[PDB]
Amino acid sequence: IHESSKFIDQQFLKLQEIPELVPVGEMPRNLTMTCDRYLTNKVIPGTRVTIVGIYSIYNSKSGVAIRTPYIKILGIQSDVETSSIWNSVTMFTEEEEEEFLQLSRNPKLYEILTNSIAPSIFGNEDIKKAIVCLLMGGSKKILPDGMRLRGDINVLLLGDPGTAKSQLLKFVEKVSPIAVYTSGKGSSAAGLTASVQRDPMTREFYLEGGAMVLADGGVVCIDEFDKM
Amino acid sequence: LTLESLSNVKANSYSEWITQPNVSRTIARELKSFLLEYTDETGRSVYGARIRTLGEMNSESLEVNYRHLAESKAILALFLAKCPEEMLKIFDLVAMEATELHYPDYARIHSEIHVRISDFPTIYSLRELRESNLSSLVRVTGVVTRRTGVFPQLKYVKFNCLKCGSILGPFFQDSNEEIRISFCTNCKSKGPFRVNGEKTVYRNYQRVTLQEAPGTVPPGRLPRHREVILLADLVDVSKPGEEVEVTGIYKNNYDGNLNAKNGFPVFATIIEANSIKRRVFSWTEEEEREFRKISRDRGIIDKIISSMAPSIYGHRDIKTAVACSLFGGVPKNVNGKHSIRGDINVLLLGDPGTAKSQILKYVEKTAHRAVFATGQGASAVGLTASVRKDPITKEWTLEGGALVLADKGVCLIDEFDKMNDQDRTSIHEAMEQQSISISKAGIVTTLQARCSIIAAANPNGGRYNSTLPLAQNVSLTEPILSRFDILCVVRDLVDEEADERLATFVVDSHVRSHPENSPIPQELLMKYIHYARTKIYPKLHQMDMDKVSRVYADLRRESISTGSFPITVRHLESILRIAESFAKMRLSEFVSSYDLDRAIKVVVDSFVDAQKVSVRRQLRRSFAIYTL
Amino acid sequence: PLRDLDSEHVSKIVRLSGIIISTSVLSSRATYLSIMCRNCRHTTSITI
Amino acid sequence: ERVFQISFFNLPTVHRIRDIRSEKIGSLLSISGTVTRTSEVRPELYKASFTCDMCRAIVDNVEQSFKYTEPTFCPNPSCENRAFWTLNVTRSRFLDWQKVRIQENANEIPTGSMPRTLDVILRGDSVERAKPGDRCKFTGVEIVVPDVTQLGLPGVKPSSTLDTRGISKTTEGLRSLGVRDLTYKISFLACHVISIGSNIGERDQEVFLNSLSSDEINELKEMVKDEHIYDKLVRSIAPAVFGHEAVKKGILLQMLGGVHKSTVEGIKLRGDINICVVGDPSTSKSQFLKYVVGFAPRSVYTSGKASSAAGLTAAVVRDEEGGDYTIEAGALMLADNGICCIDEFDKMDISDQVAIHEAMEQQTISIAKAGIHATLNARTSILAAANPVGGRYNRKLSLRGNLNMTAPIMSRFDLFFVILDDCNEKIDTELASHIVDLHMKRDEAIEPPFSAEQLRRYIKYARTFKPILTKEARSYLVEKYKELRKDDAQGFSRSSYRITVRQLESMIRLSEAIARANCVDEITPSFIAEAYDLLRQSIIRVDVDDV
Ligand SMILES: Nc1ncnc2c1ncn2[C@@H]1O[C@H](COP(=O)(O)OP(=O)(O)OP(O)(O)=S)[C@@H](O)[C@H]1O
Ligand SMILES: Nc1ncnc2c1ncn2[C@@H]1O[C@H](COP(=O)(O)OP(=O)(O)OP(O)(O)=S)[C@@H](O)[C@H]1O
Ligand SMILES: Nc1ncnc2c1ncn2[C@@H]1O[C@H](COP(=O)(O)OP(=O)(O)OP(O)(O)=S)[C@@H](O)[C@H]1O
Ligand SMILES: [Mg+2]
Ligand SMILES: [Mg+2]
Ligand SMILES: [Mg+2]
Ligand SMILES: [Zn+2]
Ligand SMILES: [Zn+2]
Ligand SMILES: [Zn+2]
Repeated sequence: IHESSKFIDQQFLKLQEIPELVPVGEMPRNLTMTCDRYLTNKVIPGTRVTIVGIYSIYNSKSGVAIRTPYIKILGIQSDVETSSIWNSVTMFTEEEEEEFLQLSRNPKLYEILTNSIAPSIFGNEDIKKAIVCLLMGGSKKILPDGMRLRGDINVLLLGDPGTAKSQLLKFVEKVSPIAVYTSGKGSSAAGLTASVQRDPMTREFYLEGGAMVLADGGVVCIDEFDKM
Repeated sequence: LTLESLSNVKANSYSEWITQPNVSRTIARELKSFLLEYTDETGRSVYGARIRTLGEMNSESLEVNYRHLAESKAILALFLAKCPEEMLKIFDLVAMEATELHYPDYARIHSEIHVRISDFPTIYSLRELRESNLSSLVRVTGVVTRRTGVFPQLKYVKFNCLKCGSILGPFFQDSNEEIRISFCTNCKSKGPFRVNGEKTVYRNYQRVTLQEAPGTVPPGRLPRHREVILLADLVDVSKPGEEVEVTGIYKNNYDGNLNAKNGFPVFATIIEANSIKRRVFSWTEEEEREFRKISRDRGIIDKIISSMAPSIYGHRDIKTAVACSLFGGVPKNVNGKHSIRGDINVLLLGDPGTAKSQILKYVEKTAHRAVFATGQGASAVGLTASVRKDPITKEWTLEGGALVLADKGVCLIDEFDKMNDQDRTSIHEAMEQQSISISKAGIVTTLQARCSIIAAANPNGGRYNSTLPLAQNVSLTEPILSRFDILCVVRDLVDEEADERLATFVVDSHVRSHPENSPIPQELLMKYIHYARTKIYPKLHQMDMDKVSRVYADLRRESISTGSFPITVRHLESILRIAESFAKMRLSEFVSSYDLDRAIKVVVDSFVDAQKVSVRRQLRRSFAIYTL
Repeated sequence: PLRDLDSEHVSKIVRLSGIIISTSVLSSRATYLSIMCRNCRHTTSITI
Repeated sequence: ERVFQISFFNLPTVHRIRDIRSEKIGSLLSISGTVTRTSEVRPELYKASFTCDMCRAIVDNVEQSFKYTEPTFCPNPSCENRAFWTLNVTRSRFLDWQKVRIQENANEIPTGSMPRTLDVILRGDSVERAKPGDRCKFTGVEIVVPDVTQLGLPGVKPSSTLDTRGISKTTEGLRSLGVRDLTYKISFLACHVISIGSNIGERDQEVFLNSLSSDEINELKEMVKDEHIYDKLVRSIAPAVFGHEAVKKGILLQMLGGVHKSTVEGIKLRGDINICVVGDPSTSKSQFLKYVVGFAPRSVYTSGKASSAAGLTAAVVRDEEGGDYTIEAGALMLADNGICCIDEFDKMDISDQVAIHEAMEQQTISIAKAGIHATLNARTSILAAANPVGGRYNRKLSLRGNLNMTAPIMSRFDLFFVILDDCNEKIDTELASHIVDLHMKRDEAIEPPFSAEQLRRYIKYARTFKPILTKEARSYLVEKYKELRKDDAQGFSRSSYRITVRQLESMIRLSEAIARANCVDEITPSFIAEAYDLLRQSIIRVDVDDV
């Protein structure tokens, strides 16, 4: 009787070993994992995790008495947390609010925030001011006629090689709450802009990736902007 | 009974004779006697020492030489060779009792001792296995080609009854076929019983494809292959692509309804491995003090340069570059925000026939983690990370590529000039951020690619032009060219005496290689390089500031005067990084002034050799003080 | 490490690090289910 | 009790694969064909051992006739049931079993049809006497094998229904019968295998010399004893081709080859000699390759455009839509320790050129497709014929400019023979007379100093020798390389391609081949001088326009 029955959710995960430490002539090995209740939908594919769980057995219908191993997930810990819109947090503690307001009353806030931008890069103070203005951004608009005017700033840095432009890009990528560092032709296997491909399991259109959609509400640092 | 009575066989077959209880008791008694009082007439019992060693090392593997058992009890050797299964089981029981005699508590920790038969006299190749070798001990050489993951196989099977719930006693699972029970001994029923994996004991299982080594295959024939089954202690001992020699029982695999495609009752054969012998960067305290002793001498670095690529003659500068790349500097991250790369990238640009590929294979042999890739070829690991679906396994695999796979190692790229666009973008991302980002098939992540890169390239048109600079002599663009710290240009210029020495070297190597006929030893150098890479971590101090900053400003003005492509800050960074690698060659915690001068020399020599000859004539005279 | 998992770790708590390829869709399992006999009309509850 | 195999051979008539008919099923026959695939040696259940389930008592020596059978006699009187039995492979008896696939010979194929294969099965001592890539004559019995693929074919497929006429039945109640289809295909079960020559008509020297009789070994000794043996060998190669003595020398040295040396560090020095022939159209470049494939054993002939990457090296093929994948040897494997002849190497695309230079550099073929991983041997000399860009050979460009093939291809060819078409009266007159005389006189216009069979015998005798460099020969090699590089220095761009260390290694290989030609164990500086002369005349000068 389904109307009086209680159900929960269950998820299957597939975990591979770290591809950095794999023998060159071997396909990397993976394990199937089962989680349930509040352990489901806690991770996204691609993140690096530490799994506590029961190494256990199932028989799947190559050896007369052979069994396929799997992991009963009991807890999930994430080593690093990726930055996105849905992974962003907007709640703030009260002491952090007091500290942020106390910082803003400093009349030398412009100088400290320009000096804190890449302290290891000598010179280029106006570029550091540009970086601060880039990081703050402007006021977004929703006008009554429906057309919107953007508040985000675009800064181009072109010049001779060996002048810490790439280092400034890397620092902006490291300091931003959401940021993607990419080249003009994209990444090794991560495309630029927006890539719509078919789902590998259902053959249906979905947004696979791209630097400008993964970094919505953030900064894309595009090195080598000319080759594109 | 006696050994002479054991020689006479009363049953129809050997297995039926050995299965008899009094015969098996006689076999066990004689095996125990051989295990106890065998000596090599040197006053020492070797097998008691082996038992004590496996007891103190907490190992379940006992290595028993076949020649010792053959000279001691030859009838036991013949019996083991003809019917190895129950004999190996009996000798496992005998060895278990023997190690229980030395260690009374060894039963509760292991309860299983495996006997690994070594030095079997006859050696078979995989193509001469026949009907007579079935259910017998064979010894076959071969290359491990592919292997499966480690799986749990039932060993001490415990069942539960579905009526009363009682968990039944452990039943031993042989590797031949599945075991089953039909009686409960509690509720006296023949109904369904279920295996529970919580109380069942398991052993490790692996499948390894063994292929005939191509050097031993007959000319027109294909190399044969077999499936080798590896038990609990033999898993993960043979990596793919290596030559091993496996002893085991050559038995017949069972399949349901035989093979319908053939129309004949054709069986498949497997080799259950009893033992594996292979036909490591671990240093001891004696190795450490040897490293220190060979560290204090003054001219060790040149000796290190003398030890790189013994088969390559006369190319000293590129040997220095590869030696510096193999040792490397240290990567640093000042206050977390600003990261400085610590490994040297070397670009060997040369005309055909200058033995760059031989040096690349030397780095493959020497380095701890060397990953080889090529642009034009296909039978190699790619430089691009991907998420790929196996057509047969029907599972996804995330491959990091050669750059991710060579993390904290070295990546050896052959034919760097003719890569496609995707590999070029992967290479640029690998040298830019030392990371590779993937967004494919729902996987969005980044992978560390902290890999030193040694590349080999050919000039445009197949011949280097001295009048034209290096930028227009290659297909590489400026951003991918400037990331290399050392730009070693080798040209096969005509020289009478140099060709004389090169010809004599090559002809002598050819003569010494005929089958009818000061450098550091390599096996010490490999561990020396690993030790220096993983323990030294040099640091350079503050009063060496006044010289490198002086020479940088001195040479930037000369580069302006000659009108070449400019010297930027990364040239100073490469000078400092190569200087910190020269400190790791000496096993020194600090960078000396001589290391700084030598790094300045090698960077200046790399910079002036990439110039147009009109720039070169001015630059060699301008930088004569630092080149020396 | 994932390659060091042996048969001695079976039905034991292990800690292992790695990366995740795919997360499947959420299947629906039953915690409390009420059942009724087809003709006997006997009502029973199973809590799993 | 041992198994006795009766082998019949030397039948009066040898039939083709297409002459196999259904009236000869179960009869003694002798067929011939080219082996394309071979299987692993496997055990076949000959005398099975069975335990009855109720008896728990075993019976032995049960004859197995093709398909798997179980006896219903049950001589133990404990039970009353016959169908239920269990097979024990431990004490059962087996036989050797191999299934080799053969194909129609090239001359036996009809006018428009493709060759049809046949799975011929070898048992007992005849196993592994068949090798992929050679012509074999199989004597045996034409047997019949169950086939499932004939389900959808047109025509009335025969079936076997159980006859129910003498069975008493009652309509008590509480009508199924066992009927099976009889669909079959023709196979061959061979008892004797003999390998005829893949040509139109064992490394140690002692085992080869015991094979020959007294008259043939006397012929070999008198042929070796000749002081002009090298000139006879050169003029005896490709007698249909007029002129081109250098190409004949290169082909002879390619057939002889050099020794294979393995360095202590582990690298292997290549002993195979690769020849590339480039030049004007209608310069008899394909005639050399046709002669080599029709003369040299273990040689295959390939077209550049009709070839494929899987066809040249190795292919992974799926049979009957099953889970099993098999390896079929490519052209480089059927020519293992032989010569692979490739016309129109320029017409070959880039991917196949990459796949073939991988096997040229590594001497191996690596397979990772599907679930199959393997490393196969490809120790094969390559004889390639290529046309320049634009058809005509541009004299004003270099060798690399005229050829579109990649630099890894170019660096591994020891000899490049550029043949130029020049219109002179007496050469054209003699060539036309030779060609029309050939057309008029059939075989009478061909008069080589040595016949094909004795030439092959001399090649096989000479390949056993392993030449050794002497003390003066090394210095002569060094001086020859130095003066070749000095010639490059004084020529600058005038040389077609520059002498490098690879040319020194090719000089050593050619000297070893020449020392094999004269049947000696030590290399004489005269052989070094001849090899240097051949390699120097291989390279031609480029003409530059006057300024
Ligand atoms: N003013 C500077 N202060 C500190 N480090 C600097 C400075 N200028 C250059 N560098 C360093 O010099 C090296 C050159 O790298 P980058 O200048 O960041 O590359 P980039 O030339 O800006 O980008 P390109 O044009 O694509 S190579 C880096 O290690 C920088 O940290
Ligand atoms: N300095 C040298 N010392 C020893 N052997 C050498 C030297 N230079 C060339 N050789 C030999 O010459 C051959 C050159 O082979 P490769 O290393 O493949 O050439 P390469 O440097 O890779 O250039 P490619 O492949 O034509 S672009 C090998 O047999 C080398 O052993
Ligand atoms: N020197 C020669 N001796 C004998 N026959 C020759 C000679 N040159 C040409 N021929 C004949 O002329 C024809 C040339 O055919 P091919 O050997 O195919 O020419 P080719 O040199 O291969 O040029 P391509 O690449 O096919 S356009 C054949 O019928 C040869 O028998
Ligand atoms: Mg940059
Ligand atoms: Mg090379
Ligand atoms: Mg032709
Ligand atoms: Zn029970
Ligand atoms: Zn009911
Ligand atoms: Zn019975």
